[PDB]
Amino acid sequence: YPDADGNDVSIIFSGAMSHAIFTYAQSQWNKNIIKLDDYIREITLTVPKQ
Amino acid sequence: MDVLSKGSLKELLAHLEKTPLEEAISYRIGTVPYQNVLISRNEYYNQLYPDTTSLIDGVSREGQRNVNGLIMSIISYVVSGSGHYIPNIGFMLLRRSILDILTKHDTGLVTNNLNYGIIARNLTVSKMNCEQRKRMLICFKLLAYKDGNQNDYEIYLNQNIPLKQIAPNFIPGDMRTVIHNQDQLAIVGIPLTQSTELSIRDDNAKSYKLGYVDWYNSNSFLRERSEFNLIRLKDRDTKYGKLNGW
Amino acid sequence: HALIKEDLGQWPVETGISLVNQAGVFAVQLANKLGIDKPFVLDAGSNYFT
Amino acid sequence: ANRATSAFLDNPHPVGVNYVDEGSRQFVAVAELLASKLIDSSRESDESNSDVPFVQAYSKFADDNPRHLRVKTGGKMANALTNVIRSYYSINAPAIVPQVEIDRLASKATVSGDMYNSYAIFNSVPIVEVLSPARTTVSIVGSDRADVTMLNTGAGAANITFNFGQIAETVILKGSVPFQLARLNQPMPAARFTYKLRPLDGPFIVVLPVGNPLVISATAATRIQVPLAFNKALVESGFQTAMNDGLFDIQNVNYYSSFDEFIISQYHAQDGINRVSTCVILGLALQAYDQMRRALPVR
Amino acid sequence: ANRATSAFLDNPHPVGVNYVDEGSRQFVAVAELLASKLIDSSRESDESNSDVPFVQAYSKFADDNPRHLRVKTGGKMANALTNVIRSYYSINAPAIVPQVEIDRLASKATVSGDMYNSYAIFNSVPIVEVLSPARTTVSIVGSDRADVTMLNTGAGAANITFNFGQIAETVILKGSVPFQLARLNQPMPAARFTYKLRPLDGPFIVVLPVGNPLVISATAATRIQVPLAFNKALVESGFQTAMNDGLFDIQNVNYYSSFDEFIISQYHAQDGINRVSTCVILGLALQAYDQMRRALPV
Amino acid sequence: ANRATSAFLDNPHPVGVNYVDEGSRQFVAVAELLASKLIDSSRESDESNSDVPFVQAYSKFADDNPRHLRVKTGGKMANALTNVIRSYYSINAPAIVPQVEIDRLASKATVSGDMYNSYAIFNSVPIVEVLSPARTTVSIVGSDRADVTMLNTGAGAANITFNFGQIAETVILKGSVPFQLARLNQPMPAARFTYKLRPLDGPFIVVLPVGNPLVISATAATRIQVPLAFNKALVESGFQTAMNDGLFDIQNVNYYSSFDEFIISQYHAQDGINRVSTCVILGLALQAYDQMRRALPV
Repeated sequence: YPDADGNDVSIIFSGAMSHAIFTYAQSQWNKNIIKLDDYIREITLTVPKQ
Repeated sequence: MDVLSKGSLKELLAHLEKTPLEEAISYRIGTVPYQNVLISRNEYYNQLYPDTTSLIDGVSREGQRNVNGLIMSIISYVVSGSGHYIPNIGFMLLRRSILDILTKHDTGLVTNNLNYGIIARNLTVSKMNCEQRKRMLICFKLLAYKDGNQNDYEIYLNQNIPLKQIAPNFIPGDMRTVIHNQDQLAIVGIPLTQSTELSIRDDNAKSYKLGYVDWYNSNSFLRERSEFNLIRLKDRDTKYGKLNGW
Repeated sequence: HALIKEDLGQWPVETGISLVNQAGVFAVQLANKLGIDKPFVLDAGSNYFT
Repeated sequence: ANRATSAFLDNPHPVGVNYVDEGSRQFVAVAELLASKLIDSSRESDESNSDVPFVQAYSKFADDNPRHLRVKTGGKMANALTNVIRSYYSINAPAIVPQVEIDRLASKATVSGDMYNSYAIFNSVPIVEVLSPARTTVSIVGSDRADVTMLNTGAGAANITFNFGQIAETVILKGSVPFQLARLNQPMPAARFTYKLRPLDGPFIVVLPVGNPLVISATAATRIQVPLAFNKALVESGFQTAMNDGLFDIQNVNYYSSFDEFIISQYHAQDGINRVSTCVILGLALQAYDQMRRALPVR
Repeated sequence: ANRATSAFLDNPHPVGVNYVDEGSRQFVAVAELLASKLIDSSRESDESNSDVPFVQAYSKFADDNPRHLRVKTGGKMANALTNVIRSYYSINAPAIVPQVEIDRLASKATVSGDMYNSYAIFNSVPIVEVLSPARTTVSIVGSDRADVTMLNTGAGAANITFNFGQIAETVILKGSVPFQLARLNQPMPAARFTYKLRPLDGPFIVVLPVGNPLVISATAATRIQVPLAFNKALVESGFQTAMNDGLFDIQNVNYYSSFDEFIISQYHAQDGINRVSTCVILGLALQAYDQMRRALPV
Repeated sequence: ANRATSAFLDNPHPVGVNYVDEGSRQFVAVAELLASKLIDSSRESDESNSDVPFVQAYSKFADDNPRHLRVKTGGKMANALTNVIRSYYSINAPAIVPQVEIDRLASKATVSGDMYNSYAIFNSVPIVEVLSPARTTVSIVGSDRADVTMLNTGAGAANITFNFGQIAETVILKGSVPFQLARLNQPMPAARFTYKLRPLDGPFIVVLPVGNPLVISATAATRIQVPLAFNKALVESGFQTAMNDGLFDIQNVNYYSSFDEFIISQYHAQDGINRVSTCVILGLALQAYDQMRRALPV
């Protein structure tokens, strides 16, 4: 089923540690996935004003 | 933020025709307009910095429910980017555009008794730059020609010689004047360091200046998501219920 | 009778040797088996039937 | 009859009505998170003898790379936070921070702005009204632990009425000597040393003998909903820093010894249930303020 | 002669006798450890955009997964923790939790420590008795900082006897004006402002001149053996929550303002050495109750 | 005319002058850092089901591996930290620890002994003097919240002068009943419950009406520069632990209830600025001591 942000949520029967380990890893990688506009802002702070 | 980037009389007039009155007004109480306050500017001084609040700061303030209050809110939006808190304006007025409030008789608002000298004092025209004064005079001229008080506009200009020097050279009825106008009314624009200014007006204005570069790119997608399946509010068709208190 | 079992494999551990050391070595193997050691985004919105 | 009340509950000044929406709550939450990262980066910089951890944290906070000739005060985020703190304290404080700034600063991090995840316990004891007859003298001293000294001069034993309000959850009374306490229209039990009372239960009558002065020590505990990042030690330290720096020097306002008294005094107002929500937001801002100044020292 | 004692030192009620063995002690340590991981996980989930750390922390703590519709009760661990706190306070508490359930919950984690590994300092000042002559009046008010107000209205100077017990390590006495204090049957020294005493040195005599009243402020420090995970800030807040939630409303029990007062009162009683062992276990349980409740309010 | 003063502000004893240089300051910073790792090693041991994390932490702190037949003491750093704390309290205490030993222990971890990169708030209210006329009784009780009891037995109203020193930043006064207070040569305002005032402004006059006693509660806040690793809760516990262990037991010194009173009393001396720097370094050493002794009781 779809979520509010447009992501797809899959509800399945699965194990406990398999769910915990896999979903935690998703959170860690997603912490470092950012929009291109935010990346440009980060780049601009590390270069001279021109 | 969009109203401040317009640098021509054509673009400013086009924006006002598209923008409804809802974005000119605000829904936040704010504080009393004129008041001597101490503000914290720790980048410069350890002591609190004295200043006076006004209606030109880009911060909402309380406004009365009258035509004078509505006019003041519209002008503040044009010259500062933020309006004022006028309680319970009504659906009929909010759906009309800013220009129609200024230049049309079908809005249901009487503006024949407006006093231009009092409005300028209430808007603190003394602490305005060249661009802001020009925008205020554009709104004054539009109201003057709408109600036929073109003479009173000239009397006000004659009493204030500095404003007469920088007055706009367009006639509201004619279109050749708008097409050939060469004024520069832009306040915000792409160039400034991320620093703090002493005055409330200067600090708030610089906040708009620093946020314009980011707003130029981020507003497109976020806006389109909001009104993907939404009916436009401007001149929305309705049963024409009533106009209360005006 | 019926039951549900989560099969994550069998990972023996020696008592004398340090448990944290063995757990860390097994963690690298488990992450490789689950395919979550390298940056990834889950793409599981297409596997459905109507 | 004579009336005595706690000093800190007298005439609480109105609090700010601005910067209380969802966007402003996010801005305070973002500031608190980023202020904490600043103080951790300052410890790492001292340990490693490098400016790399501090430069990264200051850039995320002030959106401006530190410079030698200028002065590091936190940038635009510090300016907004300090002036917003003033607005919460009193209505007479101005609102000068525009909302383009608040929305821009609220987007620097992802945090839930909800201020009702958790709870906290505040120890200020509210004694709204103590009523004594003509022959007795009553004195109330204290905020965290209230000491009530009563002396009876008249011929017979007197009845003293205690009113602890309706907001405090529990109140524990202790006496220097055993004393008799009961409810309205209830039999008096035998003299005991300590009583546990519910302020909602009703006014309490204390039988005061004529012999020697009786001192009653009161301690209270009340529950107020706070965000999960709330820390009382940091909030209290932030409160004193704001008072010392002069952020609370507004006309026609009341001054309090600690944040404990401020929130409880505001709670007991006519519309206190709405004033506490603003105070909790001010508490989070003060905690952000504390962490920020300790990381960037100015003498 | 007149006798004045501290209010919180009067009649300590008997403390419960169940759930004090090695297995039950292990359960409190595990509950404290698991609750700490719960509150730390809740903060990270709020800081981040995803709720994985809280889901795992609650699953371990409650033996079931969180649900958006059902309320987060805390599981059987929360239920067992609540009931053992009731039993520890008074001997009249029910104490009907099965021991097999306690052992099952204690096997969730393992703890490398005991309840005597460390120590903590408790600031309540014990004033067992203050003995005064016929004409003087003495009033004792306060637990964290005792304030003894003495006034002499007789012909000449009187002698006030102070008994601080034998349990406290050091007591510091400060006076509004300089005063003289000495041990029993010893010469008196010149007047000073502050005295430092060892309560085991013996009863102390104070010279009270005739005139303006003298107020003496007493601060004491006591050392009690506690586990290394002990935290007075968390225990004190947990004590208040337990009182507000009504875990201590039992008949024929005494009520104290702070856990510091509760543990000192039990220590200053006959068989008080055996009582502090159960009070320390109760203190660690209150630490788990605080962290669990702040993460899962109900 | 009588005068009254706070008890804790009387006769501050001189502090030590050794172990203040950069190398000794870095020794205290290293000791605090390594002692903190000792406490956290307990939680690591619980999670790891083994004592290896504790053994690593103690080996770095003591240069020797832990033994089962020996009581863990901390070795050279524990001995150095204990003796250094003694020297800080009094100038009569010997400086036993050699410089070479200090430099060797300071090289264990990388720190900067900067004690001026942060601040702290100290709540001891200084009342240097309270001047009252005849037929007026004034009593000052308390150190963190000072209560001043005032009685006017005279015929008319009396004027009482307050002097809060020149160091405290703010003082808030709350009275039992509304009272009048104003600076010298200023008119009096309407009676109010609460006054906020800066002690630097000048001596304050309070009008005492004839009748029931008037009690004023004073709360003060002072800012003192401290290192970023400063923690008031740990410093306060370390002060009580050191006093119990007898580290402050030396002739011709004064005894204070808390570290809050000690530092403020020294700051109000003849030249209090000279002693503030040493007192803060003593605070960091005490914070290291509390952590070290709680992990390794002896």
